[PDB]
Amino acid sequence: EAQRERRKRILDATMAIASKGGYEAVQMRAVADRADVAVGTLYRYFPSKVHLLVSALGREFSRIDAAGATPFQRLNFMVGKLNRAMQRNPLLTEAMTRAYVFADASAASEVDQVEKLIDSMFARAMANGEPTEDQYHIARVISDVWLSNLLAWLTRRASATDVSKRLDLAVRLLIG
Amino acid sequence: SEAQRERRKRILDATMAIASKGGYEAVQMRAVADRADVAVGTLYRYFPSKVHLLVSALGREFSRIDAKAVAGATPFQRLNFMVGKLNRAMQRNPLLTEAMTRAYVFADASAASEVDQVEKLIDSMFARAMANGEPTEDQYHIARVISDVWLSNLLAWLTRRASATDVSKRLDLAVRLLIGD
Repeated sequence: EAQRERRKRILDATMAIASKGGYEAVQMRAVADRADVAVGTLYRYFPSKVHLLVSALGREFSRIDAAGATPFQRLNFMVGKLNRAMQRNPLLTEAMTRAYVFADASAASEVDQVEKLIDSMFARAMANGEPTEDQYHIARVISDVWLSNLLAWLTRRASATDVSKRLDLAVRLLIG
Repeated sequence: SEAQRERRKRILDATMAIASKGGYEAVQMRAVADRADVAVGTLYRYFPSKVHLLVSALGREFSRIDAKAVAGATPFQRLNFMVGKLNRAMQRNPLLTEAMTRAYVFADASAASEVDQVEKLIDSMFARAMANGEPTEDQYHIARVISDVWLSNLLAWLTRRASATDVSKRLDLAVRLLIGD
């Protein structure tokens, strides 16, 4: 109940800083200072800003975790919520997307944890009860369309609304 | 001119060779101009960056493939065959895949045109293969979804969070989920 408080303050600081100044504002020194932790402690829990941002994203997803007749409607509702959230936080989205661009093997765990989460959130959105294999697969496809189009967005070759459009199109092609 | 097409051809040939042999890092303007036997300035003129070079070369590749028979009986089979071939080519050339992947991740606004152009080529290929002729709008959309799956999983592979095998499997999965028959 003490390491939990530390992790809490740390991911809090991470989220606030990323929200206020984007990826470039997320420095280990800055986060450590804002979270009132030893820098070494921060590095001991999160070896980089990628780990920080991805863990933060994960926590936010698990918190979002805690509406429709057909799987199409329920999933479109889920995608709609997350999409609204994305558009409501441009700089945070920049931070997360950049984090996923720079995420390598060293962040594997932290990334996997997010996958399992968001995929589950999609799968369980589609399924009445335990989700099927195909529904998990569909979730992963959704996430991939999301990430690719976010890659276009980050480099200013597409807008957030373009991302939204592509996602809706994908949902419809998959389970429409 | 006619010499224009020749210059461009040698340039993209050099791009392909260098990228395939030494990956993204190897593709430097002076090296390409050197191997292609052109002036650095004319290179910079026709292709402003290594992103332009790589994306343009990929475009030409898909143009050639589209140019040059037992074919699939369904959209699913034809697209599965297509993706299959491209996938084997991908596994046979990890460094070329690395160069192209980095090219598309690092592609910015100043290349936004070229990207889109090649985006139209690739997709069209897929779409036409699905239709075995004039594609529907939805088949173009499916082409784009396939490309997105490809790019994301290549982003995973690039950063050693996934294998080439995983990329291939994800593509097969996407194909079946989208037009399985």
